[PDB]
Amino acid sequence: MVSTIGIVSLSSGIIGEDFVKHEVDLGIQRLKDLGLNPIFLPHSLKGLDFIKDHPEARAEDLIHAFSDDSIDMILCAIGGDDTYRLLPYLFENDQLQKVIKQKIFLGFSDTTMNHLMLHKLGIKTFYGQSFLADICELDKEMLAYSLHYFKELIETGRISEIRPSDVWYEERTDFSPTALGTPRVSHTNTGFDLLQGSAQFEGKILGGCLESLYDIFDNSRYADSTELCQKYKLFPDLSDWEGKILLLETSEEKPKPEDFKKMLLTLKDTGIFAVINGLLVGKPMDETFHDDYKEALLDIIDSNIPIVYNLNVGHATPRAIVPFGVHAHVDAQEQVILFDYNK
Ligand SMILES: Nc1ncnc2c1ncn2[C@@H]1O[C@H](COP(=O)(O)O)[C@@H](O)[C@H]1O
Repeated sequence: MVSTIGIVSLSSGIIGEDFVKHEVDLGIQRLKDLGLNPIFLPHSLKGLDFIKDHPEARAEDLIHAFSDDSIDMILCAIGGDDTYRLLPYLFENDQLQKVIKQKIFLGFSDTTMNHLMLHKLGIKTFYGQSFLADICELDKEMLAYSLHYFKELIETGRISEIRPSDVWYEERTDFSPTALGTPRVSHTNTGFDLLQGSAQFEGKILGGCLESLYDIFDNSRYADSTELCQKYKLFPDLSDWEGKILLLETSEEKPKPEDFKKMLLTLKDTGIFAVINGLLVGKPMDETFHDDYKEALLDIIDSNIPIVYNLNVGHATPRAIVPFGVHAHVDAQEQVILFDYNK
């Protein structure tokens, strides 16, 4: 299915920096070991400062990744917080539209913005893993659960189903060469947690990182985020959201409960909760504010919407891959999400 895999830095430029080189070289070797030919797009390794300063270079890399028929899959390096800045370089003169096609695209976090970009252009994408975060796992092997989904994707171009992991892991405090070959701290995973509504619900999934979506509507982080996202109509129409399942997950920022609440209400203000078929929420990173987020969801989300919490999707580890734009059936009782590529 996949032979050449192209690595893009569309958010932070970290993967080019000396201090992560040991991690990068490890992931490169793993991709090779999986039967892939990993290539870095021309600007992807230019480092933090260059990539921050040149969103146009990022856009160039993405356009090239889609345009180049030899590239079978696009893997995001890592998230960040400013990929919105690519919008004019992708959309002003239909630059991305001109080259766009159905090709595997995988990332999470700030990449949420890019997922919305690609959705706009009619592309089905894949949420929930990145090169640095998953492929460069510092233990001897990739996390088993994560690897299950990655290998499925590269072998079949699809994810058939998601089931909960048996365990979850803490985020590392040490990513230096010293950490090589050392294991993450493990916890028992208690599975999908049906907070409210029906245990069965269906629809195509779209969403990603709550913090990312919030910057569509709240210009605190970047003063022109809302302007750019409005100009380019990045947030889907409510007729588009109608009958979809929204995914939400929280980042390493670990918003305090009152800020989580403010984010959910800001989303509510879009009208999205009136039209969706259900809500999937990832386990918070490190389970930080796990209980508080649960309470906030129960307090705020419209009463008619089913909510499944504690998915192994997002910033906690290990990490499932979630197809976007593919009909899903969620069964909270049986603890499975099944995908139907024909629907
Ligand atoms: N050097 C690193 N190596 C591996 N994972 C990292 C590194 N830096 C950050 N992460 C993790 O990558 C995940 C996604 O980061 P981000 O895309 O920036 O939200 C988070 O859970 C981070 O803790």
